[PDB]
Amino acid sequence: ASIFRCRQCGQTISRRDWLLPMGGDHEHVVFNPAGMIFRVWCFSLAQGLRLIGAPSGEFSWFKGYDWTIALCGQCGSHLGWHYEGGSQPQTFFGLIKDRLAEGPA
Ligand SMILES: O=C1CC[C@H](CS(=O)(=O)c2ccccc2)C(=O)N1
Ligand SMILES: [Zn+2]
Repeated sequence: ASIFRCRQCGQTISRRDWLLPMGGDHEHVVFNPAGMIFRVWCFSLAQGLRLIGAPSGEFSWFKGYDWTIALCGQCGSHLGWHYEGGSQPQTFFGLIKDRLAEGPA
């Protein structure tokens, strides 16, 4: 259990090796303005995503970061967000834990 794939289609997304403890934890439980709760895992790196639109700072869960919606590049499932425009690090991924499947390389 070291690779993360899209739960809907099996697209390769990320690795346990690429987890990032942002503010001391890789897990952040957050809500959007529509009151939806997400258990977000922070990754330094991800692949197989498609980033939609241009970055926004509105309602960012991470101070100093703008977000873009990250879809599965294969099936279009909403897997989380790319964060940019910040510092240490400049960029990272917040992926919704329950939309990933963990398994062998
Ligand atoms: O750090 C973040 C990521 C984005 C998220 C909003 S969202 O991606 O849920 C969304 C997008 C467009 C219309 C409604 C809601 C949020 O509140 N905070
Ligand atoms: Zn997918």
